[PDB]
Amino acid sequence: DKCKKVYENYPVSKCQLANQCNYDCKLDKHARSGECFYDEKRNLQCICDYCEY
Repeated sequence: DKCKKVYENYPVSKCQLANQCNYDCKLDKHARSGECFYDEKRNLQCICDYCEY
């Protein structure tokens, strides 16, 4: 939680690529590893991680 931050304002099919997630997040949310997960909406939620993951 403290090291995790969900950005529902940035779920993109492009995120389907664990590569785009961290790269794009770094550019947008400055996330360290930008990790995306699948929610109930079957959408890719961009969860910025800080060190812990």
